[PDB]
Amino acid sequence: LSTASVLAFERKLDPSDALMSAGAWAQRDASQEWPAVTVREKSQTVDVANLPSDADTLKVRFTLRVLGGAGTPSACNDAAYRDKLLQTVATYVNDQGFAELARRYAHNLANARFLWRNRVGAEAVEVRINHIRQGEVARAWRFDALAIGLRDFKADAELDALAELIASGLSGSGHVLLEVVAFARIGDGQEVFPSQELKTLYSVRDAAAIHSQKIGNALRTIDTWYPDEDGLGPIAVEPYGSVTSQGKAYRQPKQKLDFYTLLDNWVLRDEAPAVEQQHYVIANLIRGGVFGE
Amino acid sequence: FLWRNRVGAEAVEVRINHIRQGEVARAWRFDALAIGLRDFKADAELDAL
Amino acid sequence: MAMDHYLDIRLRPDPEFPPAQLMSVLFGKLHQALVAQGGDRIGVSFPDLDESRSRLGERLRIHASADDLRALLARPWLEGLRDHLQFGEPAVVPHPTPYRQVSRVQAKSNPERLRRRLMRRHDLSEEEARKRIPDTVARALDLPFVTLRSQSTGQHFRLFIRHGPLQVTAEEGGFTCYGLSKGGFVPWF
Repeated sequence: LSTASVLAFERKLDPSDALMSAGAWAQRDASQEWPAVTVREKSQTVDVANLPSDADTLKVRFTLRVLGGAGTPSACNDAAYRDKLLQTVATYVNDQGFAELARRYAHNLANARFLWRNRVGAEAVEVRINHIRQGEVARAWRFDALAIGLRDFKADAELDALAELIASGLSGSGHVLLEVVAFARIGDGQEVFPSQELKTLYSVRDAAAIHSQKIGNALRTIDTWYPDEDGLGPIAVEPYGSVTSQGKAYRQPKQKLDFYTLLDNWVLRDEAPAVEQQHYVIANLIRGGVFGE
Repeated sequence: FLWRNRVGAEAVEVRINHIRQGEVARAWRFDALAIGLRDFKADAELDAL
Repeated sequence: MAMDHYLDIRLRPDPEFPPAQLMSVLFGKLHQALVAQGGDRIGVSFPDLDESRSRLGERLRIHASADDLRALLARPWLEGLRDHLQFGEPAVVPHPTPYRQVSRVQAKSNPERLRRRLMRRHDLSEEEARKRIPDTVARALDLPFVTLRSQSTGQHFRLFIRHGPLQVTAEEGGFTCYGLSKGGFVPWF
C-alpha cells in the first residue's frame, strides 16, 4: 500500500462575500435598505472607506452553506487508499461526532472574528444568525460578540443548538443554509477596513466588501493543540500551521505534529494518534486542498 | 450537466420543452433530486421523453 | 525619580493585528478615553522599550498618579477591546528612579510645509521652498519614535515623542491632556 498520487478535496463551509453597509444603532430591526459603504478616493491616490455623516453602525451580511461528505476525495488514483481513507474517516465519525469541531466553528460564528479590524475598539457588536430552509426564517439566533471570548471556548444553550445544527450539516443528515449579520459600533463617520486588492479596496456593484476566503480563514481559526503557547490563543487550521503576519511557523515536520505525517501514520500504517491531533486532521480534510505527491 | 452546481442544493428541477416551430409543442417538468443518480428507474413521462 | 504610582500594559501576540498596530490602538484608546474630560497627571513611557533595534513600541508602561488612575481607567474609551491586551496592576515607586522625562510632542517633518507657510503668512518664494526638499533636508526622529496615526493621511507614522536622557538624575515636569510631559515625566525602571 502507498499514497495516492493525486488527492483533491472540495471545501466545506462555503461562505459568500460580505456586503458591508452602514446605519444608525437601535434601528437594526429594519436593516434591509441601509446604504452601502462606497469606496472613494483622496490623497498620489489612495482608496478610503468611511461612514455616512448620520451613521455609526456597520452591517456585514453573508451566507454560509454547510455541505457534508467530509471524507471522500474528488480525485483519487488508488482504489485501496480511497476506501482505506473512507473507512478511517468513518471510524472517526462513528467513535465521536463532529460536535467538537462543529462546536468550535459555531463559536467562531458566535463571536465576530470575520470582522477583522472593524472589531478592535467597538462599543457593541451583535452577531445575528438565521436558519434558512425556504425563503423564511426557521430559527433565529442572537448573540453578543464582546461577551463571548476570542482566546477561550465556552458553553451556552443557543451556541450548543447552533453547533448541533452545524454537526448535522457536516455529516450529511440535512441541508443547512445560514445567513449571518454582524452589527457594530465605531462612530459618527469613522473609517472601516475592507480587504485590499492588488491601493485598491475590494468592491462589488457599488459596495465595499470582504473576500470570501478571508471569512473562511476567520472560520477555520480553531486549533488550540499546537502545544507551544496559549498566549496566542488559536490559529488557522492549515498544514505546516503557520502565520504570515507573525512570520514564524509552528507545527513543523521537525516534530511529528504535521498534517502529512499524522495522515500517513493514521491512514497507511494504522498508527492512531491522540484525539486532538485527529481533530486537527479532520479539520484539514474539511478545509480541503491539493494533497498527494 | 449541473456538475458542482447541484452538490448540496435545496431543490433542483429540469424542465424540458419540445420545439417544432417557435412554439412549445410538448412540455415536461421534473424533480432532479427525487430522480436518482445511481439507478435507471421507469416513469410515464420519462418513457414519453 | 517621581514614578511613585506605576503600572504596565502588555498587548498579547495575536494574528488579528500587529504589535505596532496593537500599540497604536491602545495609544489612541488612551488618548480618547483618558484626556477626554481633561486631566493633569498622565505619564506613558515605554515600559518595555528598546530604542536600539529601531522598534519604538512593543510594550506599555504607565507612570501616573493615584487618583489619575482610580478614575482614568473605568470608561468605555479604555475598555471594550480588552481581549487582545490585559488590565494593569499598581506598584510603588522604589529608590531607583532615573530622570527619563517622557513627553508627547511633535517633530519637524514637513518637506513642503515651509512653502505653505510662506504662501500663507510669510511672503516667500514657494518654488524654491518646494524644490528645496531633498532627502538630506528632513530632520525627524530617526530613532524609534512610534507615531500611532489615524486614517486621514497616506503617509506613514514618523516620530511623535519627547524622550529624555536616561541617567541617575531626576527630571519631572507638567503632564498634558494626552499622557505626556511638558518639561519632564515620572521614573522608568
